[PDB]
Amino acid sequence: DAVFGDRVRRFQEFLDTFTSYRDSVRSIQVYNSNNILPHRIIISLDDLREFDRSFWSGILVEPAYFIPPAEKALTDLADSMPWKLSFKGSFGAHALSPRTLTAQHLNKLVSVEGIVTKTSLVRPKLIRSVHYAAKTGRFHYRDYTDATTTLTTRIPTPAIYPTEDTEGNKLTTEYGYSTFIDHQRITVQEMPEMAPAGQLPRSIDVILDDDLVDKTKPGDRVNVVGVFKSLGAGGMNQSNSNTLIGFKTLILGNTVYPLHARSTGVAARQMLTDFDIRNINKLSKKKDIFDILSQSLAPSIYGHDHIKKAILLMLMGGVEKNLENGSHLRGDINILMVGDPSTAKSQLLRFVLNTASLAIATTGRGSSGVGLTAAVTTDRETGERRLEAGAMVLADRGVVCIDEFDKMTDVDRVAIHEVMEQQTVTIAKAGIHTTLNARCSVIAAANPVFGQYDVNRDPHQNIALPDSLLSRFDLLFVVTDDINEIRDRSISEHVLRTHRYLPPGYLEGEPVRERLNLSLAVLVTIPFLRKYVQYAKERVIPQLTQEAINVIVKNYTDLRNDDNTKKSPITARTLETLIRLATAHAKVRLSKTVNKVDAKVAANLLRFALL
Amino acid sequence: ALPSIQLPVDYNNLFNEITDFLVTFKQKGPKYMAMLQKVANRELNSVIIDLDDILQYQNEKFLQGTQADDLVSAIQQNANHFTELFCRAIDNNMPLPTKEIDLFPPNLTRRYFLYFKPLSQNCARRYRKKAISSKPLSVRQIKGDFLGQLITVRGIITRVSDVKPAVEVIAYTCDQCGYEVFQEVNSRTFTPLSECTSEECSQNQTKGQLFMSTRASKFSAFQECKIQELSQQVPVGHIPRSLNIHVNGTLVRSLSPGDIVDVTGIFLPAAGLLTETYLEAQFVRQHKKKFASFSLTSDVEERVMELITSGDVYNRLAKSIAPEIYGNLDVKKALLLLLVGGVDKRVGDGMKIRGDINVCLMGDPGVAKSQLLKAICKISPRGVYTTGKGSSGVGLTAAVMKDPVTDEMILEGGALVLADNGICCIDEFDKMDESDRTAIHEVMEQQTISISKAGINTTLNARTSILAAANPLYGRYNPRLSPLDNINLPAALLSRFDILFLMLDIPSRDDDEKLAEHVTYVHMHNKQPDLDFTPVEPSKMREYIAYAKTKRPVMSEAVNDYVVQAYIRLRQDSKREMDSKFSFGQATPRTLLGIIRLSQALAKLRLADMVDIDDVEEALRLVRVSKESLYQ
DNA sequence: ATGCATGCATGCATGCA
DNA sequence: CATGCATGCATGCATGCAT
Ligand SMILES: Nc1ncnc2c1ncn2[C@@H]1O[C@H](COP(=O)(O)OP(=O)(O)O)[C@@H](O)[C@H]1O
Ligand SMILES: Nc1ncnc2c1ncn2[C@@H]1O[C@H](COP(=O)(O)OP(=O)(O)O)[C@@H](O)[C@H]1O
Ligand SMILES: [Mg+2]
Ligand SMILES: [Mg+2]
Ligand SMILES: [Zn+2]
Repeated sequence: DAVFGDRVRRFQEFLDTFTSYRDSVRSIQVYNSNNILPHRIIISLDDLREFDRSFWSGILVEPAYFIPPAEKALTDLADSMPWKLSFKGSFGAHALSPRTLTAQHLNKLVSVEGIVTKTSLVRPKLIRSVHYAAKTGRFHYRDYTDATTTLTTRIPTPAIYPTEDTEGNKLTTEYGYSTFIDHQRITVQEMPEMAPAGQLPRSIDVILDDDLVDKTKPGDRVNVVGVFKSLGAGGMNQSNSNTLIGFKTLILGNTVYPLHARSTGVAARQMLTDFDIRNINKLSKKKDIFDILSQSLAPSIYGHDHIKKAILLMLMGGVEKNLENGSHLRGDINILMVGDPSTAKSQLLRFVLNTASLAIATTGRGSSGVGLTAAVTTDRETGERRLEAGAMVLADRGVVCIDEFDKMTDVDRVAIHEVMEQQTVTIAKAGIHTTLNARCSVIAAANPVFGQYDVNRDPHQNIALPDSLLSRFDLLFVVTDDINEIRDRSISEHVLRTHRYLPPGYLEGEPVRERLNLSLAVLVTIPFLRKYVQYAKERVIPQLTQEAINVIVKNYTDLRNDDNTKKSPITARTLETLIRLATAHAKVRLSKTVNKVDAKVAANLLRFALL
Repeated sequence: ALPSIQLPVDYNNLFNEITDFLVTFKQKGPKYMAMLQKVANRELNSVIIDLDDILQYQNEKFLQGTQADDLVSAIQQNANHFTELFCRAIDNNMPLPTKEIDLFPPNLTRRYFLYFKPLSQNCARRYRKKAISSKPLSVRQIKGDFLGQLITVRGIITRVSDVKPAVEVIAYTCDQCGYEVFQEVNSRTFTPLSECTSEECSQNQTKGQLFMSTRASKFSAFQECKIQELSQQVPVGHIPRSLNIHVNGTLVRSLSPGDIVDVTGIFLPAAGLLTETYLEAQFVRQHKKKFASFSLTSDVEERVMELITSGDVYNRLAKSIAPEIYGNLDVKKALLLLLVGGVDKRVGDGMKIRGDINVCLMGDPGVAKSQLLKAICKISPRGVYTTGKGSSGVGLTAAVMKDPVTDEMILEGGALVLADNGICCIDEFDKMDESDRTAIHEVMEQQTISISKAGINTTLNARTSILAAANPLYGRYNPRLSPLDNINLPAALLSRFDILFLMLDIPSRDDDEKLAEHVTYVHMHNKQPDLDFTPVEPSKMREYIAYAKTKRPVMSEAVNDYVVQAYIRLRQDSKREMDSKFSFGQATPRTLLGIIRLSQALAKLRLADMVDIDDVEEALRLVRVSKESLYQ
């Protein structure tokens, strides 16, 4: 009875010392004085460790006797100037996974990372029930509670819905004046990247409510911070129930974070500071910007300067349109490479898979054409025939990297025609008729039909793809391994230079260590490239101008009536391609007008790709 | 136990304002008194309350200066309680049948259904009162905070049940004492009464047995529906969700599968504290009016008159289909004739002939075939869009399924049954399996489907018009090969089309500049270039085509003689080419029927009861120009 | 004239209620 | 666990083209 108040005081003086969280109280409060933000604050456990070790160890080891006091202190501060708490920072040995969670950790605050495997349907929960009595003309109210509402244990109460007033007057429900709170239950499993091969994985349930009720979707990588609890009685109460059962366990979540990985739905994100923005703006002034940002892509590969420029343009992307009637004009860029063996194709696909904010990788004969377009007519537990998302659906607003693209059969290639140009997946099969969004872009690699590019034969004899498919690819590049003497000396020296490199903080001969990269979502280094791309894509939308209009219309007309031979046919789509590329370049310069240089660069790039 | 709390509401003043509104409001005498007079006189089974009327009434009373209450806000927050308040007032001000006819719970006496109509947005802006009931919301934006309120949901209907009886007030009778007992029901299941509870039976030692009386009970009409989200509302990378709807009273049969709608209702709750939810429908609003619901009201006549008197209507209405696509004037004309259609014909004997037009577009890559099927699926009021790959044949015709609401087993229909009385636009026609196209033949010709698999031995009805898109055998066109072999459709399937356009892309330095300028203008400005042409909006165009579809022109003999001569000419001219193997096929009677149908449709678009001869001339010109690219 | 490759059509495996 | 329908994957056969 007295420890509670002492703990309340100790958290009040903890808030008093560190004034950051005080600031973040006026913040979600002055703004609710005209989306109401939710009253949840986040505290760093490192600060709480450096302030008071005993209180820190209590939260980590004995949450049920330390958290409610902190919540009461926080509510008191807010009212003086309820509010709930979330925790971030180091967790020591408490940071576990579904495989390593044992009975030793029950009734402790833990953080668990894994893959979200099964979500539920959000439902409301009754928390206060109001009633009206017309005979007396008065309002009454009842309250309810359950085990999973508070951390401490409270004697069960006899939940009963009132129907008659003490005087006998009949009551009627006032559904609009009652209180309801949302509730979801999810399942977390051990990630495939960490689970041992050939062994069945382990799972754990998590319960979320209120403002944490819908923040992740199945198949995502998640990190949940909450209390590991026990409920019920494993036959103990019963005189004779069984001797082979135990108590039921679950996690009362209070924080959920989505983690970004490779070939996963969640998209990476960084927090941009004033320093980052200033540096980006300063860097964008230099005239060689398109070359600085372009030679820094895969700097361990020699040459391919134009494929690298195309990669950067695809990363930046153009601007799409939506007319009033309801028309849609594509705004993405797609790339195809056809090449000889050992021309650094799969090593550029993997670079894109590793540097793009969201990308999914797929091979050729590997994934069928229903696994890409989401034809997952399946059934759920409720019984509703549902479509399960696919590679191109999950990659909405992302990229798809296709390796061995020539091995994909026609029955599988024809499913991608709609996605590459209409940017939708309309599935109509027994009992189901729906349309999903697939606004993705594609980068694909392939090799000739003869093993190597035969220069004597016509391009159609080598590439061997339909013109329908070839039109949808914006840029098609041909790469050849021609044996030289001057070039071989340079490419050997470069390769041998790469193979002699020591990471900082290592001793020559010491093996290097590898780790998995699970970041927390929300020449120049790679991080700066990501920051630059994010800023440019999120805060720039250029507009066409007459000069670009003239350059594009001249180039298109000249290309259509030509006596040359092209690796791909020329249609109306090419015009749009010229408009896209131009816009992308204007996006790289952080300009709001597609100037003439943009159009000229687009023309040069397309002409190199074709001729 | 059961403490008390204080609230600002007052269910006494509001009932008085309810009566004042209901017997003192005028837009003829009082507005709602007349509606009650119709109800008494047995001409109206439904009374509807417009919240705009209440808002205006209270605004006028504020102008009077006398204090009042915010009735509309009270209804918006707690709407399931005001239904009975209004019913009570309506039962105390009803008149007596001026015409002639040929204690107990109050609902046995009532014969009328009360519905609330949301508060408009224009009225809100007129009187500065942001409206919560007229803000469309997705199935994903409806959370616990909205339980008990009056809201609207925008979506697409997926499944609908069959109207069934639902008992609201069971009645019983006692053969021993003769009393009547009434039981109210507000749950999915119930337990009936067994032994008599009257004064006499109570006093006596022999208590009688009660019996349910079906005729005396208050049976209502119940239906249930499911609504999903539109693809424009789902977030990035998610899957759309669904929601349930209950319909009771005189709204049944107002929702059909596949219709995009705005539905207003009350969000009400249904061992645990968790609860299921549902929307009690109060008012439906369709985004595209069905053609077979048209009436020549004064307003619609005024609107159609301007189009009629504006000279060129055929070109105005053909240039207005996808005004962002340059050229393709004849294609757009044949697609405008697709919407109207011919005139079906029953010969009085056991024979019938269709009246719908089927169209096909075969062309080279990048000629905007798909973007015209996506505009035609949007202009039509009941349009469907499907792609050749994403189809199964069954997925187009039908299969079996079981109804959760009732216990009946039902047959589910595909895209060609959803598009009934509409266009079923099929893209990538060539790439779907030939064993899947063969189910389209019967739909094209007899407008029916015949299923003889297990469990089901029956027929369906599909009055659909097919707009198909396809490509040549090897991508681009090959001038060396014959026109017939270049395409890959059997002769039987070709004959069933009435228009088959060949949109070949032949570069030419002069006309490509025009296309480039049009497209790049469409991108710099978000609208189309021409400043002399003002396209007719989709609503005004749908309204004109609906007016046109009511005609049924006939033909004279002076046109019959021309039709026969043209048919003989074509059917003789065709054999030479067909034998020569540079051709498209061989003319058959279906060509004659297609010419007749195209003439009828052109006659209808002119609002005429007779088919002129300039219509059989326009029809022949279209059928000729259909192939005037192969003769470049 | 023979062999190889590609496309199509027939078969099976799943999944179901 | 047998019956029969709809999806999706796999295989073997036939035809065409090239050497
Ligand atoms: N231009 C190049 N510069 C540096 N290394 C290269 C270059 N081309 C090929 N390599 C090396 O040769 C190997 C070829 O592997 P890969 O990229 O898979 O070939 P492919 O072109 O068939 O995809 C890679 O490991 C890569 O390091
Ligand atoms: N005549 C035209 N006018 C305007 N845009 C056109 C025209 N022809 C082609 N396009 C453009 O080219 C694209 C062709 O896409 P799509 O409709 O898929 O062609 P198809 O279906 O014939 O393969 C469209 O996005 C359209 O904007
Ligand atoms: Mg490779
Ligand atoms: Mg197309
Ligand atoms: Zn009795």
